[PDB]
Amino acid sequence: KIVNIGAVLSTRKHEQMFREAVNQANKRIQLQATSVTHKPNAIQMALSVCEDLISSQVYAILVSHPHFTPTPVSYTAGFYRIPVLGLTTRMSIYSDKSIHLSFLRTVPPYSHQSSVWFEMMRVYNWNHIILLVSDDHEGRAAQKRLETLLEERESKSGPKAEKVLQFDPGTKNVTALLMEARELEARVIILSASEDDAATVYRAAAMLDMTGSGYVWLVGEREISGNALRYAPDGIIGLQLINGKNESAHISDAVGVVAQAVHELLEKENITDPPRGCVGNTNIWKTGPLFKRVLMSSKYADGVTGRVEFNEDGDRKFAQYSIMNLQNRKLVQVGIYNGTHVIPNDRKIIWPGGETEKPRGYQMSTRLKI
Amino acid sequence: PPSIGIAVILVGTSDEVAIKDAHEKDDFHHLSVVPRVELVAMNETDPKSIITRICDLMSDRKIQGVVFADDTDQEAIAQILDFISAQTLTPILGIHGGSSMIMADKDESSMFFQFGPSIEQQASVMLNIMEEYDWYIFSIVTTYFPGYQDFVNKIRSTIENSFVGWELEEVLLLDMSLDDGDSKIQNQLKKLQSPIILLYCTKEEATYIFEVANSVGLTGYGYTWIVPSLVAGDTDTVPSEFPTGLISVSYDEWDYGLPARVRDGIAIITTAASDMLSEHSFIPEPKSSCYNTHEKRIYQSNMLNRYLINVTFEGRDLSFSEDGYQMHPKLVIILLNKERKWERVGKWKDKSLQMKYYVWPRMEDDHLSIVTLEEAP
Amino acid sequence: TVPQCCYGFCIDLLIKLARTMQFTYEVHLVADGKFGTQERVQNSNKKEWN
Repeated sequence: KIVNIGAVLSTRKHEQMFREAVNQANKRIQLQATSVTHKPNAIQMALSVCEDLISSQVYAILVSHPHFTPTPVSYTAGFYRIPVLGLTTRMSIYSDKSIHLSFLRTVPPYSHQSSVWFEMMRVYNWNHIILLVSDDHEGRAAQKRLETLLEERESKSGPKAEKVLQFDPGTKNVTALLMEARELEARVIILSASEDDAATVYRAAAMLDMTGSGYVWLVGEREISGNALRYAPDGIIGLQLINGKNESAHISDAVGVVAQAVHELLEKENITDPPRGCVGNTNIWKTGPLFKRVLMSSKYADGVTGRVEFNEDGDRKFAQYSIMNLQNRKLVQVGIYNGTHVIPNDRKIIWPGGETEKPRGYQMSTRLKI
Repeated sequence: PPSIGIAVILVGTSDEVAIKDAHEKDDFHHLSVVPRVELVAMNETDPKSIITRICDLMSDRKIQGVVFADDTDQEAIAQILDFISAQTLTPILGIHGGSSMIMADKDESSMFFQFGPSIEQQASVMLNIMEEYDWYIFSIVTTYFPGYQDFVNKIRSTIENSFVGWELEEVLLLDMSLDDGDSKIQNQLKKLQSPIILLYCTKEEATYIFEVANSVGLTGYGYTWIVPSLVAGDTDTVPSEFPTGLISVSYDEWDYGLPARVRDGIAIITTAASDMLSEHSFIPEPKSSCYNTHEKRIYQSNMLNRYLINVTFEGRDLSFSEDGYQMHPKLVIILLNKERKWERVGKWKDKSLQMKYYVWPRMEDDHLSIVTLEEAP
Repeated sequence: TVPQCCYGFCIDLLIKLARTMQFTYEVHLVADGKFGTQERVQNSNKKEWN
């Protein structure tokens, strides 16, 4: 009758208040409490989940994000094929269905996030747009999503696509791609980069003077926010995923969906509790079919971030992403989308070029080659 | 010859005097390194326990290389095993069973290799089996398991690239995730038409899969369905629900011995050590505590893999696929017998292959022998 | 790869073509010989026009 779940993160306050979440949770036969920290060494930390969580036989293990390294539990629960509770990962490589069979997090893919930018097409009303990206696997699949929305509109029938960029990490001179942008008349380009990659973009643009007024560098805060803001050209096109903040809100409705599922969970037939002993036991918990099935069946009424649900990917659904831009080289919130509903903010969103307006830059070039 | 720790992880019952004897038997005098053989044993399949063994690797001494074999049916064991080794970023080779089984989702830095090539090469050999079966019309049926779009992908690569009209009906995609209450997989069985079709899933997957096949009974005489080694799972494990006499291919269980190939993989680590200190002018620095190894990782050189690329020993080529598979593995075709025992169906030697009979067993209409003399027009 | 000369009744149709819609006429050659075809590479399995 004891409903037990695990947790892994750094914050001890989030651990205690997390136990409080268990307290209000058992009410909202009673639940049991289990938690762990997030250790630096994935080896012995994986060992920690091994000893504790197996002996705990938890329903799920809450996980925040203190490249691919920070998913040892991804290896762990799979040994039991156990239900996985993530929080702070906006990276969809962790959401790749291959490696992780059942892994559930609270946060949408930063890649799947840029679908927000796909709507920002409808915002800027810019049909012709370009794909700027660094070369990497996660980025590759990200662009794959970009196309997913792209041709998604095609069948949905003018979301004009363009060439795509691939820049290996630590690219010395992107002038191949960077300078190659000059070949594009329309100034709309969707940028995809990591931190220092985005740095190479920032120092790259005006170096070639491709920053010229109207040239649209469009990406997310995941690219834009942080040290990128240092050399970032002001008023650059960007937005931030809304509501992602800190271990508090993540940990808040987490057990919310957890127990909200635990209700109909025990309602199943031939049910079995989470398997306990790891030693000598190679058989994963068969309840995982119904457990993760319920995670799929899980659509939450009201979470800490609002109505909580997810698609077949099982992270979030119709999430909000805050629009923002640098106001006189100072990031200022430009708005948000509901999931689909772009909220224009109070102030006018400035263009680093002429005034605030969104120009039409696709005007043809005189040179005509054949 | 620099002493290199050779750690043989023996899962379950094995002959240690035989393998260790081969370690004493085989010694490469043309080698610039020396083996230090180690026989490791873990009686349990616990992934956590596997991790603890990884702790035992350096916990014993400085670990040069990791040789583990698998007698069990758990592939993901080998998977997250290679994940652990990835955290270790050290040489490791699966020697048998799941350890030899094809590892999906190769990690970025993962060096883990094993005897036998990828399912990529496998399915190709299957097409060759069609050349044996001489049935030009076929199809494919599979669940959502990994390599799906890959298997169907290179499958299509074989399809459209041919100068012959060999027919491919369709490719049946499935999954285990959707609620079986719909039983629409049985409708996919109703969708099954063509005399030949490809079948891709696990053996554990083959539980519900082939179980439903019995439900449709669509496998009756004339129905051609074949799957690969790991698809079929273990050599000595025969479930009743498996398709009768079903054709399959594998790396050689009968011909190639696991303790026999143990000395081979040892020699693989050796050939790895062949050019190592020569060209790199350095020796492998083992991580004292892999969990605490986060410091020394700055000086890491991946040329060991670059060294590990091209390799050959004992007339055998120890070079491996850049995808991690075997550069030129040897193949073994097999199919169940009337005794419900998989019987060797042949061997694919590179592209080439050798069938065990001038015709398929073939186990209503019969033949129409259609003997004729060619007279044009 | 060297500068060469361009004349043709087709090319002429380009001439009158721009003579309709003004654009700076630039003339290139064909690297390979063919026109173009969707083509399967030896890897990545993607049909590619050429």
